[PDB]
Amino acid sequence: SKHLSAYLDSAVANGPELIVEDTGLCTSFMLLDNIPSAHLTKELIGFTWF
Amino acid sequence: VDIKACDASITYNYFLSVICGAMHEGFEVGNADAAFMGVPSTIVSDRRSSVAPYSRPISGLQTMVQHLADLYAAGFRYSVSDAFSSGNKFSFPTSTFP
Amino acid sequence: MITIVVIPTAHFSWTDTNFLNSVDYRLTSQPKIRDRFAVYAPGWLRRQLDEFSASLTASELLQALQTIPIPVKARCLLLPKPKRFAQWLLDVPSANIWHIPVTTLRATVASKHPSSDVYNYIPDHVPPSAEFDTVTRRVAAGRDIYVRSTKVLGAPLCLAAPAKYYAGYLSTHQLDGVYPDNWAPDNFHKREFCLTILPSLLGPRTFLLDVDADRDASYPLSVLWPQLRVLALKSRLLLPPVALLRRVVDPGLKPTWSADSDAAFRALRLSRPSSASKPTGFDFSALPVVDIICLFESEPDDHGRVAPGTRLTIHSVPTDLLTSLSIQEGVRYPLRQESGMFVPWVLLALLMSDDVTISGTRRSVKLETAHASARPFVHITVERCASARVVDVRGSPAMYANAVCLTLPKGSYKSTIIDTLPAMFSDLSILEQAAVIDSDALGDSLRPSFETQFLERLENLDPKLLDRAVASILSPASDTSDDAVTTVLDVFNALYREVMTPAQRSRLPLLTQQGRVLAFAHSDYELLSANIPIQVVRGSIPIDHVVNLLARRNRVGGTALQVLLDYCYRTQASPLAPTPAGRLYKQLFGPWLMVPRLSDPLIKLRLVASAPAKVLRAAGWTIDGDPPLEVSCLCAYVTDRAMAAALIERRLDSRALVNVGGDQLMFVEYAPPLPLVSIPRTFLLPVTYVVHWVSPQRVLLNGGNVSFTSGLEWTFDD
Repeated sequence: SKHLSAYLDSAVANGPELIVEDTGLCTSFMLLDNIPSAHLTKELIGFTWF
Repeated sequence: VDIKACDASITYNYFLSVICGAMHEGFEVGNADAAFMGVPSTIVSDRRSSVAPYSRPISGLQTMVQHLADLYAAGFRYSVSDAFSSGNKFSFPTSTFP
Repeated sequence: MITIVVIPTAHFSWTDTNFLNSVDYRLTSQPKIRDRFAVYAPGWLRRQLDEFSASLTASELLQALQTIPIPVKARCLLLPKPKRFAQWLLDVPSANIWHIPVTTLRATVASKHPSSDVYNYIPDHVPPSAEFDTVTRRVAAGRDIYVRSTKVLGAPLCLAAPAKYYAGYLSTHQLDGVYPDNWAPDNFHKREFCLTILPSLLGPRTFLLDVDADRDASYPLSVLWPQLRVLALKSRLLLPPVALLRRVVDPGLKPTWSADSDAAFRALRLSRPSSASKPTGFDFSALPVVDIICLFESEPDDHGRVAPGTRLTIHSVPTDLLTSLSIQEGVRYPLRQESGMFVPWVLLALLMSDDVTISGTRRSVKLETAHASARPFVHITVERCASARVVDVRGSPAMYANAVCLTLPKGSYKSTIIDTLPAMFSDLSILEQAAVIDSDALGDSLRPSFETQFLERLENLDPKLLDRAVASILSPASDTSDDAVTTVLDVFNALYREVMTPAQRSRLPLLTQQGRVLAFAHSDYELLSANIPIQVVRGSIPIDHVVNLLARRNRVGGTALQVLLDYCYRTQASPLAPTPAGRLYKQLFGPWLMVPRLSDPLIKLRLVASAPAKVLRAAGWTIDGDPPLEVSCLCAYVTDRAMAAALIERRLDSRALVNVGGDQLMFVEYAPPLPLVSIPRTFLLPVTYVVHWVSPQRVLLNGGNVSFTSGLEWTFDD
């Protein structure tokens, strides 16, 4: 606020950065592992498969 | 009326800084690329905007101011070599205008 | 042959063996890489640009240069004045390749006013009534050009005829300047890539290199940077430096087809196996630095998960600092110490850096390093080196070997760099703590300390006024709040002017006239008001000091006097653009950090100044032996004894005004100030140094105080 800025001729001589291209996956949401599964080794063997 | 010591009272911390800024801003109206007295235009970083800093050219006049302000802020560095005294030359800086 | 046009950055190293290194030193790591590049960028063109810089606008200059082919095959052939020039076509008749009549030639020899006729009708003759572009247009033709002036641009300029005609028509230095062009040509080779400082039409096979740093302000073509950048931007032609390392060029980061996980990319692995027995056993003026992107993270949640965190960019941290500390990429180091402060090495990285910004945008941030922020960071990981280049250090922030004063706001971490860093080595002489001057020294000198006296005066005011002042200073929106703060400022100014100035002025030799002094101050005014001939550098650190000093509780004031003093000093400081303090630190400590990387031992030096025994005895000193005494003013280090001896024959034009009291407090003064750039860049100096007798056993009794003058002479020692 109150950042009064004067118009400058050279300042506007930059042009916006229009060309931005992505080769990754067009997504914005992620699946997560919020609570990890337990590693059973003595009892309940086989109920989990990593 | 008369200033008590105008030479000793003109200084950078109050006076010259204001003048340097005004002159540098006052020269903005003009071709950014126009050498003056053999001093070419140069690129300087503008940091007025914390969100959008950048660098832009400035005319030779402004380049002169850039150095001139630097010199004034550094203060004049005199070297005394009085002959009446004996073997006592030295140098010390001061803000006193020439 | 793809071409990359290059514009040098702020402190681009020019005298480097290879221009290539200053671009990005990673390109030199592998033979398989360095063989893919040509450079061009000839010196003769460099000199021409240096001259014409003051006479052409950016648009004109770009318009003129852009058409020139890569290897300039043409030459500018200067013609001598007609009276001189005409004789050439008869000294060798076959040299009259235009076949100007003999009658006209000797008519010119006879005339009091030899006309331009000898030039007239000679094809491609350029009269002084010509313009820059006229030359450039002919340059595209590749054939040599005949000119009548030295101020020309685009092609190497050499004499057409032997020097005898131009002599008298021109003078020695002028006659000298054309010698490399007289035998100018050298070949240019068809590798995969060729860098160039010469601009060109940006296109499918020409690219603009983007380094993400400010240009060299002194470099004459930096003015072209905006126009070039925007044209490249609008067509997606910028190249980040990392792209050069890939086998095939593409503008981008994290490409699909490449993981960019290779030893070539890792800039931290700086290696120097090769050698050439060259005089630069080391060039301690060239310093490799890196820009790095680091990820910061806080404590994990109750189930071991962790927040996404934030990544910041640190600019131009010297690489040897990281290497010597065995820092490695992709390792999540702990960030916080036992007491919650930062681990020392991180602080060093911040201190010696130039700037810290958010990784993506270009917003600079001052990092906090205390208990202020919630969910504070506890882990740090360096991810990749955005850039890695060598930079020239010689005499950049500071100019004189005598001393230099750095101004920093109160609460900076100067203690860390001056104590922990040399202590982290403690094996090679870096400095003497007796020579560094803490900014608080003079304030501690008064019998009641300056802080105590200020406190004692201050309490006389009403507490509410003080309370209002402190709150206003903290609250950023509290504009001025004149009453409360101004009253305090008056007390501060009145006291400081009254007591501090004479006390400061009474320590003049202590600040400057020692061996080599490094000093700190809270404001340049502290020195200017006392007339102390020492260069002052207005530094700044990329960390929030206000919060930092808010954590220091064991002081005379209850953390409130500190902020008051901080504001007073900042108010007292002169308004000017301050520089990053890291640059000064790089100039001082940088070269030392490269010592462990060296392969061969060092060699000590000094420039002892003599002292006649007559004045010493006349001053009541008891001294054995007739030979004049000598005193070491400053020690230096090299490693190639051969060239070092070869460079020791210079006679410095700077006298020394030695002064010493009976208490053996010894002082030195150079009547012509000794500039750092005068030191050959193969040398190496300690950060601070203390003058001392080379052989204290020579003296047997200190008489009265002594002063004398002598010359200076670099010499070996054993």
